Amino acid sequence: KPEAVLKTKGYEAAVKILDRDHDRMVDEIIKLTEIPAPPFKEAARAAAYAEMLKDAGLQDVEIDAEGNAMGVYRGTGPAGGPAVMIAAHLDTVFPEGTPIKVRRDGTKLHAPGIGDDTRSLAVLLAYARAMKESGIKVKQDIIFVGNVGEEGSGDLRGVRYLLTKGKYKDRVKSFFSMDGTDASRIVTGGVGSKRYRITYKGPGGHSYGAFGLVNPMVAMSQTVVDFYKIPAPAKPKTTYAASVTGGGTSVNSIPNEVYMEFDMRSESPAELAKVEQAFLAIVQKSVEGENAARSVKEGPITADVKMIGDRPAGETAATQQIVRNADAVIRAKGLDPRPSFSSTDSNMAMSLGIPAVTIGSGGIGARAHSLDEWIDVKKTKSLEGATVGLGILLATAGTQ
Amino acid sequence: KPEAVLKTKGYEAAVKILDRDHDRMVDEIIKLTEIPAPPFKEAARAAAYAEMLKDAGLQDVEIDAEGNAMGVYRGTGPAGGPAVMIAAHLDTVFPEGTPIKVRRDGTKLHAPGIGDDTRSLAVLLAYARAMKESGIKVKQDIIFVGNVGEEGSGDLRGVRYLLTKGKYKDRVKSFFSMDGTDASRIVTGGVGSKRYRITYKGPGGHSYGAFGLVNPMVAMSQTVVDFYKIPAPAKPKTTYAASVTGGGTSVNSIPNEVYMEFDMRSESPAELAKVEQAFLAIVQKSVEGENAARSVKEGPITADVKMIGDRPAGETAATQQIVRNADAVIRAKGLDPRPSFSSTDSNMAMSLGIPAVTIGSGGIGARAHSLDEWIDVKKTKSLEGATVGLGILLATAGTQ
Ligand SMILES: [Zn+2]
Ligand SMILES: [Zn+2]
Ligand SMILES: [Zn+2]
Ligand SMILES: [Zn+2]
Ligand SMILES: [Zn+2]
Ligand SMILES: [Zn+2]
Ligand SMILES: [Zn+2]
Ligand SMILES: [Zn+2]
Ligand SMILES: [Zn+2]
Ligand SMILES: [Zn+2]
Ligand SMILES: [Zn+2]
Ligand SMILES: [Zn+2]
Ligand SMILES: [Zn+2]
Ligand SMILES: [Zn+2]
Ligand SMILES: [Zn+2]
Ligand SMILES: [Zn+2]
Ligand SMILES: [Zn+2]
Ligand SMILES: [Zn+2]
Ligand SMILES: [Zn+2]
Ligand SMILES: [Zn+2]
Ligand SMILES: [Zn+2]
Ligand SMILES: [Zn+2]
Ligand SMILES: [Zn+2]
Ligand SMILES: [Zn+2]
Ligand SMILES: [Zn+2]
Ligand SMILES: [Zn+2]
Ligand SMILES: [Zn+2]
Ligand SMILES: [Zn+2]
Repeated sequence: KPEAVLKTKGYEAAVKILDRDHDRMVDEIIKLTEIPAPPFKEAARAAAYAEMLKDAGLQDVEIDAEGNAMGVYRGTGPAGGPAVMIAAHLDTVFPEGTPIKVRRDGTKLHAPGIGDDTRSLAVLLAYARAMKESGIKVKQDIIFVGNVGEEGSGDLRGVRYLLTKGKYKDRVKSFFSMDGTDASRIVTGGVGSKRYRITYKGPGGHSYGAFGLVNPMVAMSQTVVDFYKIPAPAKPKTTYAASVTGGGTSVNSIPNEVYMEFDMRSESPAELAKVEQAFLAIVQKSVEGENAARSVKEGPITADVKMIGDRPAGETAATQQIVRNADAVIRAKGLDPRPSFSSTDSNMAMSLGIPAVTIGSGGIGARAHSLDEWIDVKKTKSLEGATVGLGILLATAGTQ
Repeated sequence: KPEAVLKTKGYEAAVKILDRDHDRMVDEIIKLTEIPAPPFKEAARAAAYAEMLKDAGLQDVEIDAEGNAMGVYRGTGPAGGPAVMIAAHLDTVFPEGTPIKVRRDGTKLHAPGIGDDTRSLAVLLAYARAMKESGIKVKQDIIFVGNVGEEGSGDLRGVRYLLTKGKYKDRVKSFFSMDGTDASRIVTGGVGSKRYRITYKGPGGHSYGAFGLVNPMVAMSQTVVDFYKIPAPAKPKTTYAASVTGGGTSVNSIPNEVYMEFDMRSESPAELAKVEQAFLAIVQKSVEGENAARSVKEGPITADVKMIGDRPAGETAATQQIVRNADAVIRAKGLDPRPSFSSTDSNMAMSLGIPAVTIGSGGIGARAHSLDEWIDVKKTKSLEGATVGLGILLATAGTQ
């Protein structure tokens, strides 16, 4: 049984070290938070995190070609065998120039990205330190990762490299992402994203003299009209939107270039592919329809299909052992397990058939993805919450 | 017969002064061209033109409340009786900051706005001077006008004030506009313009979480689609266009404000009114359709109808004496009169039932409304062309 790892002497010893060095964990949250990591600019924080991973006594600490920082907690099994990966992303949503200095408010700490996801970075370091000092022996290797590109336009570039090209691509059989502070969350589902900018081009000309020629504005408008007739099931939740538009010079001219940006989301990879294929077909039919309705004698309407966002959809079945481990540990810790869909790093592992769950770092936090982000490092709740992820991790890797 | 004015000694004497002082006319083209008059910024050129109007010996030289500069060549009839107005607009299409210095190329002069319409301003000054010095007596008063707001967003604000609010609005029974250099043109028809920016507003929200709410992008798109199914007769030529669009923040959000700009033009005021009314109904129907298809629980879609352009349509019958005068004189000068529709200052007078024709200043010019604009002030062709407008003007006012 998974929750039995909570009654092992190794875990209880490791929790005492988390208790003893909780003051160190908070210092490392502040140190890493004040190293800003905007999207595609995580190199500075990755270097600092890499130093802290080897400071925790991990093996083979390195930074891969993508920018992820890794460390190995070697298990008792054969080298190169099945392993557990647990990651917390280095990047934040805040762009370069955002002033990040931690502000203390009694037991609260205010700083952009302090809970998403910098706290999880330090909680993983505390896991590695406490496990090694207490002499915990795991059956499978554990790869502690500070990955890049989880937020915004990063589009999971970090976990994609780890799981399709990196050293551990063939060894990760259980993937964890520690994202957020809610230690009762169990993200078992991944909401996918497909986003395009369609640029419609045409010959142009005078609105009066060249009237009758094809107008790319109409083909774009016709796209939106058919777009919002695509069936979207309530469950699995499937959504879409026409969100950004632009183009044209003046009312004196027929436009020669206009653009519309589209959003498509779904909990189901099958439903997301249905919408994407219908959207791409609607784009083609809308261009053909405009070239039939008006004159192409000066050149036809053309459409440039550019993908501007891609995140896979997926799910870990509730019967998978990794979910049963997370459910059992969270129950035994007195919390209510919250299985949910979301858009996290685990989306990548789910799309590859790898059992994956996204978990929380513990304690209290709020106002993520905003400048008012803050966490509560009150020891009783911050420590007890941080002990949850360790139990899930040790139950999954297996202890001896 | 109208062309008989060309054989009167007053006209023949006045033409010799135009010949003698053609070197002065060219200097005034250059001087006035280098005084930039962007739309709504004609005050500097209007002040200089007013000074040149009194230099020609005209009466009651003043600048009205709209900014037009006018002067009166008093006729032999009773004061306050029917009068002839001849105007050349001060403004050009080139915005403030456009470097305007005349560049000589033999007999060519290169400068933005030099032929449209600065040359016509100087040609009118030369008419008044040559008429006064040769002692020509006209039966009707002639109001020489340097009017404002003929190009772009001016929307005929100058002639609109002159003929609906100014001192002479009830005395002008024949209107001329000298616009362009083609002395064989006879603009007897006015193409009307109706232009709107429709701003669609909505509640907005997250594209995923708030999916199902109304989207103003869809109402706008549906408007454009039905817009291009409006019947547009080939003759009288009626056109429309969806030309400018914008709005939206990111693919993560349902837009809360988008806009589309529409163009509608016709040679017929009735056909233009049909399209405008059908357009306004399509806008409303599209808002009602979008508020029925999706949820208004956060607020409905609304549409702000803002007119951004208005120019009336009209026509001067070819049987009108003002057209017979222009046709006969242009023939007698060895040219083929080319009657045409266009969008000039005469649109206003046609709209008010005033006989109106737009004529040219003579000579050679090209590349109007562009930075490569130039004219050829080669005396033989520039003088003979400038004599055409004088003949039309004197035949219409009547000489004694
Ligand atoms: Zn015990
Ligand atoms: Zn301590
Ligand atoms: Zn300290
Ligand atoms: Zn260190
Ligand atoms: Zn890359
Ligand atoms: Zn930089
Ligand atoms: Zn985040
Ligand atoms: Zn995060
Ligand atoms: Zn044209
Ligand atoms: Zn505009
Ligand atoms: Zn062509
Ligand atoms: Zn994305
Ligand atoms: Zn559960
Ligand atoms: Zn429950
Ligand atoms: Zn409970
Ligand atoms: Zn000189
Ligand atoms: Zn002067
Ligand atoms: Zn005004
Ligand atoms: Zn200024
Ligand atoms: Zn003009
Ligand atoms: Zn013009
Ligand atoms: Zn939301
Ligand atoms: Zn026609
Ligand atoms: Zn965008
Ligand atoms: Zn509300
Ligand atoms: Zn206009
Ligand atoms: Zn107007
Ligand atoms: Zn007609």
